[PDB]
Amino acid sequence: PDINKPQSTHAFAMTCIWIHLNRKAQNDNSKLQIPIPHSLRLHHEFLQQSLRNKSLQMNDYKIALLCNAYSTNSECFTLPMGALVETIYGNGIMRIPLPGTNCMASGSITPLPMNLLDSLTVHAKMSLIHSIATRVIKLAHAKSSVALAPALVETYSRLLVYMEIESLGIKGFISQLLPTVFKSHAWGILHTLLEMFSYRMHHIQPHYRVQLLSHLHTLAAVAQTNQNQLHLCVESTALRLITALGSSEVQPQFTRFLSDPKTVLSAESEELN
Amino acid sequence: HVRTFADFLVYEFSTSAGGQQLNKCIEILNDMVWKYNIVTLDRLILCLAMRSHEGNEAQVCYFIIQLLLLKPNDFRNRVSDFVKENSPEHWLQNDWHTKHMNYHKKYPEKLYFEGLAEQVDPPVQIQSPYLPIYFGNVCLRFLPVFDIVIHRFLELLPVSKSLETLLDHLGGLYKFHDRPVTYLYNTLHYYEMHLRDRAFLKRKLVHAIIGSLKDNRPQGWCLSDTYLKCAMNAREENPWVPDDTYYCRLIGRLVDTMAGKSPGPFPNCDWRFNEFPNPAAHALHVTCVELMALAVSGKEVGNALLNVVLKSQPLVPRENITAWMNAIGLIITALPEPYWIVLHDRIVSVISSPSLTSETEWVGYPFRLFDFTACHQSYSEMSCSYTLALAHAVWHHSSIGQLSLIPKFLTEVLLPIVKTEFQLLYVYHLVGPFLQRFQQERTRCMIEIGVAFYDMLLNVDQCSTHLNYMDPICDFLYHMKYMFTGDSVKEQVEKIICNLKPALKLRLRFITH
Amino acid sequence: LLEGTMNLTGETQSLVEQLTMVKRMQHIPTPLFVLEIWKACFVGLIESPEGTEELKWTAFTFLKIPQVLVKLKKYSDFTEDVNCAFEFLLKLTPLLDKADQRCNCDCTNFLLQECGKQG
Repeated sequence: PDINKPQSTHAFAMTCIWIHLNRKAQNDNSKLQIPIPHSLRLHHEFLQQSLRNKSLQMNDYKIALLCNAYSTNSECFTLPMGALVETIYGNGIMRIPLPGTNCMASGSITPLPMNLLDSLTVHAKMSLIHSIATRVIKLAHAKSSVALAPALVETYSRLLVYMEIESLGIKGFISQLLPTVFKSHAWGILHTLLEMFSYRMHHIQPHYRVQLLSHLHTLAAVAQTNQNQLHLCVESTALRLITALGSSEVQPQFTRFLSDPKTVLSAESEELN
Repeated sequence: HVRTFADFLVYEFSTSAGGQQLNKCIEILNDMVWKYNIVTLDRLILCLAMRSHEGNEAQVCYFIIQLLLLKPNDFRNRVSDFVKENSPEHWLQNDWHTKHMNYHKKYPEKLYFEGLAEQVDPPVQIQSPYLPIYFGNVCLRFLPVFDIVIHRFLELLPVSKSLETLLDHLGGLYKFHDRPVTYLYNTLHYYEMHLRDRAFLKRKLVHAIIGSLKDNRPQGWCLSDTYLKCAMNAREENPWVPDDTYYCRLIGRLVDTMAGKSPGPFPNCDWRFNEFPNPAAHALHVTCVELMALAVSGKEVGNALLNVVLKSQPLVPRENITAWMNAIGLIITALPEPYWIVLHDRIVSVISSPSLTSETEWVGYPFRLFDFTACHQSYSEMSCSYTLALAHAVWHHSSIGQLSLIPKFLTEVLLPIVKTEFQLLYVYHLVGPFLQRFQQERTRCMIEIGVAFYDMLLNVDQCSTHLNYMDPICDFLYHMKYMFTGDSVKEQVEKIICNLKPALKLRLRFITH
Repeated sequence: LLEGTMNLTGETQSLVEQLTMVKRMQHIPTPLFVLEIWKACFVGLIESPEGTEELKWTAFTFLKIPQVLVKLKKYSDFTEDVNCAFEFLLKLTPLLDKADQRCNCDCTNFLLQECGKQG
């Protein structure tokens, strides 16, 4: 069928299923070999010749087709994965000027839309999230003064919505990436994460919210938050989260932190409490 | 620092003579906040509004906020441009960064005392590099302070017109509010005492919030057609009092949304990026907001909601009424106290009906008279079955805070009224099933209900010649003793037991141990 | 309900003898008997669909059963039993209201006048 329709991706899904099973035939190939079904080979003919061609882009959904077909491969997935990555990253293409002084970002400004983002599979999704996390932590450890590409931060915001990935998503991010970015002492990536927290999510579970608020008080108090932008960001997020708490969830949430109330409230600012 | 200055400013304005001095003071305040950018406006207004003054000082600070917001043309020429060149839906577009560039180059923002640096006569330049800003501006940083100052203005009586003009000039800021409906619900449910008498202010508030976001969202997302047609117009000393059809329509929309319909009374949305996880929650909140904002007092609204199902009303088909009971209970439990408090008076009225006290024509089981499932056949006798069903439904969907108000009502109002055995059976059927919840959450209520039941039994026994259903009563008391109360209600029981008729004493020996 | 559904044209003697036989088979008080008869007639009337069946049901329940009651009087004290059954029936307000609103008239008054005509 035609490629422009997202439902046709569902149509190709069974084909990709077979590919994955053949990938499980990569090891122990001498046991239980299952031949190709009769009608699937015509469909299978298209994907391989698509793989051989070197003209692949988001105009059609063949990039997502390749990702779904070869996510479980270490050599066939690397070409589509990169092909998305430099497009949403702008690997040195240009230095676009952000508002204010000394703010330089990459030239990529177009992220993946919802239809394309929802045309992928869970494994390709987590691989992309892991790749994005690795490069952003790499930038944080390299002490880069260059602001990250706007397209990739929009993609970062759009990839945390999915509820099925909380094992790899918000929990892992808050537990690991935020303390490591804080310990890297960059405060640029830290500011981007803080502003993303502020205006780019709606559904966050209450214990994640209270943990994030405790993190803000920890980071807010020490680590010389005397710069105007940092305190404004921290001040803004301290009021945005507090004023958005649910009515019937605060009671079962704060009863967990009764022993040490100092971690959920500030000392310098009376406005917060 | 800023709070002390805020206190000083209000004290100064409490001592500042009205006239040209006030105008120049508000102009120079505007100049400091923005022409030199010493402090962002939001922090200064939050510090001004976080004061605990008494008397005229509160009015002075409120009026200073009013003059700092609307008088200044410069503040206005930014929010209008922002709301004209941006939309709340961000996930559906890919050209936001350049629009941000255009808006920010139209009005540069200074956060490192830039404007204060340039105005210094010696050349002062800032060299500290900034940090990446992708979403920040003064309007979005000011929005929560705007909500909180709306709350502060509602806390005080003579500043209603300032609220009206503030809304009429800055209603556009709420196009980008993430959860406006819940904010309205909490604000209207929290300030009901201060808003029962000022219907015009409440109408203005709800109208401004709904009309702020009447373009992006599809038609008929929050308000019904009849309310948007009749009550939307300005009042003329004849507020639009509705008939029962309006309430029937609201309850029907909720049961159709919750039951599941392919077309649906509410247009579908992407729940991933909204504030309401489910269509049912969204429907409940908007229905509560629309019903609570009327100019009619709570008693009549609650009585009409109950009479939707009590009185013989078409448009409510049979064999589907349990869903209507469900919708009524869910709606009435979220409303404030004056609305749902009418159920006690309804129970008091039905317990005094002649069919329970004198007309005892039905000699058979009253047990099947109170079984509402008997509605399968045409045995809906009187309001007794319907009121019993609503009491069960309302108390099921209520929290322990609402249920804790029951024992005082039981021991104060119903105690001197029950004389015959049918009324005793009615109150047993009414109270029995919720002893589980009471024992789970509040044991004192359990003690009170047990002693009230024993006292009621003694009163009926003293004032009645004989009891034809003593065996079910004894079985129920034994079940209560061996399941819920244990052996905690002991001391107060022997005095009541010792004064009863000898047959009851013979059949209640084991209660005392 | 079964008699009113199919064999509305049958002779009332069979219906009367069947009703008396059922009354003798299981001990039934007279007010309960009459109340059950009236309630069955009304509930059969309400559920009838629009058409000639509604007319047939109305004709049955407002013409035929008075002769059944008259024959019960003749074969058999009955007057106060009928009054007691009627005061039981009058307690049911929603059933009477639905029957009244379906036929667009106060059917209780017409039924009372018709039974008064029979004495």
